[PDB]
Amino acid sequence: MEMEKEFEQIDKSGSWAAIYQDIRHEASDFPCRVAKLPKNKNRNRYRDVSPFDHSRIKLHQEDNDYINASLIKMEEAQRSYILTQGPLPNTCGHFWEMVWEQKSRGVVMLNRVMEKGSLKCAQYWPQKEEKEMIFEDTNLKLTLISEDIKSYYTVRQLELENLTTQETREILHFHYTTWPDFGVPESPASFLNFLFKVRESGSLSPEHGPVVVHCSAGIGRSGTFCLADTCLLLMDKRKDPSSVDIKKVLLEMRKFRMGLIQTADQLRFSYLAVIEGAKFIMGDSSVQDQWKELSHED
Ligand SMILES: CCc1cc(C)nn1-c1ccc(N)cc1
Repeated sequence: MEMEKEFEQIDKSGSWAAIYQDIRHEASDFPCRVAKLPKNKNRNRYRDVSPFDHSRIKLHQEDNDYINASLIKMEEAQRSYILTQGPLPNTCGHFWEMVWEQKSRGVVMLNRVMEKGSLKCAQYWPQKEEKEMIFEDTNLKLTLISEDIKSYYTVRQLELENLTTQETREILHFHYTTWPDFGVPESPASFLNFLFKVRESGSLSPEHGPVVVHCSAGIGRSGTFCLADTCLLLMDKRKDPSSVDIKKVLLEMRKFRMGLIQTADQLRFSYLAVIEGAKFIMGDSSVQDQWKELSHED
């Protein structure tokens, strides 16, 4: 059964919430004892979003190795991702330490620093070339080299320098800037064009460490990115769009980080993204359309 026919049935029955709640009941639960240590309270944005001990990323420092970040290892798809919360004002150094140590080439950001009048993450990268950031706690310097601001996303080139060695590396920052404040995008076209730009950059290739993906909590919008990417990889590897079950893939990813996909709307969106991405790859350009009637509803 094509995913598209499954989607039509779920939409007809209105059963997105039911299917989502079934995934939540079936999801793994593993300990997160390190995350819950008192000394780590100020390293977590939310008390109920924690990395599992088995898959947490460890910082390579002796002081405190903890960061709210998880390694998602998709063995059949042969890709890995690090899912993390948006950095806090006191964890921006830790975030770039992670990027350095894990050898990541790309960072993928799916939120705005400010949304609905609230701080969703710290301003952890420089906005101006001439005003570089120094993270004194982890001995890193970060400079903005260039940016390309497009309608639905921005791509930045950053230089990250290890001040202990003076080694430098180029990091690509892929920033999806147009996720709505409420709900999900009506069409996945722009999010798929984003995804494909990330892939085109080389950042997801096996010569690099895992891409770092975040939103505010690092489970909801972040989960949609990783889920859509891996489902598309599996469709290509099995040479059968129809053998991939997105609910099974999501449950597999939830072995590595709790909570991935946080609403029924996000689950529907991830399905739409994978369907429309597969259709685009197979020759359908119309799924990039977002033609709308003339309206002035605002
Ligand atoms: C050999 C490639 C492989 C297998 C698995 C499970 N992950 N990766 C991988 C792929 C790409 C990146 N950027 C990082 C890691």
